[PDB]
Amino acid sequence: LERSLNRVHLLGRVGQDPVLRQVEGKNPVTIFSLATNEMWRSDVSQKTTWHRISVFRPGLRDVAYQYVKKGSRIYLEGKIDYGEYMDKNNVRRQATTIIADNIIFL
Amino acid sequence: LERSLNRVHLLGRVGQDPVLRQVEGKNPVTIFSLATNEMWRSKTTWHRISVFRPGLRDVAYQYVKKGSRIYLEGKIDYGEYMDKNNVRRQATTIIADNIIFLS
Amino acid sequence: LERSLNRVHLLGRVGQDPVLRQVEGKNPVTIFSLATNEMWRSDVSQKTTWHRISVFRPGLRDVAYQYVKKGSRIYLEGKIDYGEYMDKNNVRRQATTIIADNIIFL
Amino acid sequence: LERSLNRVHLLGRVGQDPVLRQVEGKNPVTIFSLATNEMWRSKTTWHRISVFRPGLRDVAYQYVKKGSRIYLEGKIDYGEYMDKNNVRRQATTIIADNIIFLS
Repeated sequence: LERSLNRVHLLGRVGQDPVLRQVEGKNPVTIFSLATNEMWRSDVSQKTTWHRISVFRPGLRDVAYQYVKKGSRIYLEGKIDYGEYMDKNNVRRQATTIIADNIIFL
Repeated sequence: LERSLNRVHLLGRVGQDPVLRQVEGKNPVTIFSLATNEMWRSKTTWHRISVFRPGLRDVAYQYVKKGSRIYLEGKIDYGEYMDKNNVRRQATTIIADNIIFLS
Repeated sequence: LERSLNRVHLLGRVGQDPVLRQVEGKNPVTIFSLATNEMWRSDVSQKTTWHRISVFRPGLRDVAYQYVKKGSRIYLEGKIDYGEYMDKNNVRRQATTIIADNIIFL
Repeated sequence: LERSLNRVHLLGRVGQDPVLRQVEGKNPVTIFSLATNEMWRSKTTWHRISVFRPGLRDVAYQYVKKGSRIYLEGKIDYGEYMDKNNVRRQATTIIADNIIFLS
């Protein structure tokens, strides 16, 4: 009955060296953060936004983990997943971009 | 200086009828939610949208109604704030483009 | 050694009812055209561009062929293929967007 | 009025060192070609880019050099003209965004 789209194109510099996350015994992730900048025209006034990148999928997890280093420019595509975790009845965010593709610019 | 990309493309159903909010003293924003959802072989994602753009916010107030199918493009903002010495997120996609599927 | 990208996101109204192209005995295509508009800010002055859409792939060819009608709003993704055909030694264009995906907005 | 999308995203190697051209009497454009290519299991596509934008064209003249890897976004223009009572195409992607991969 219906298709939706949740797509994110991000191109920026990696802020830190990636961490292989294997807490307790769940399905593993490669976590890194990407820096995106933004100058405002309303004038050269800027801002820098930090994206928590998560790499699920057996293909890209390992390749992201060994080759992505701090300072690398990366292009990627993924989907916005808000990390909706409960606390005391209600909920709050732990948002990630979950990667489907990275092109390394080198 | 170093060029970046921060683009989200969304297409889904509007979940709520838009609310006119105002950041700080004066800064007009229209806010709604949009559902997108994806299916596995054994999840609805709700996104808050902020249309701060001088004219796009007016149009989206006038014409975005709950359950509408919309296409939009924007940039992600994690909206980090301290509720009480504790970092939190108020993540929003600030919409720049917006193609409305109705008449 | 290297990845490139040739991607096109087009959202617009279909100009004519699609034609199943099977000239002589080649691999079949579903051809339709999409209308994209463009207002210029430099002021409400407009322009309308016509895209020759081509649908290869056994999945989408038939589905594009039966369901896409004149006047339908369609969203699609494809790649720019210039129809480089020779004449008398040199070459000229017959450009198509070759579709990989259509979302019908209904 | 009816909103549309006409967006191309390209990433490839620049094939030629940019030429400063001028449409009609006065309208500055920088033009280069970009190769993208895709591989089948048994093709280079050459695109002409026009940067007409007041400042982006200057930057791209200064800094686009042959063989550079570039990322760009633009809108397709089929450039239809009559050479002699016969319709022809001069297809170009008019670039709006342009993220340069060098220093």
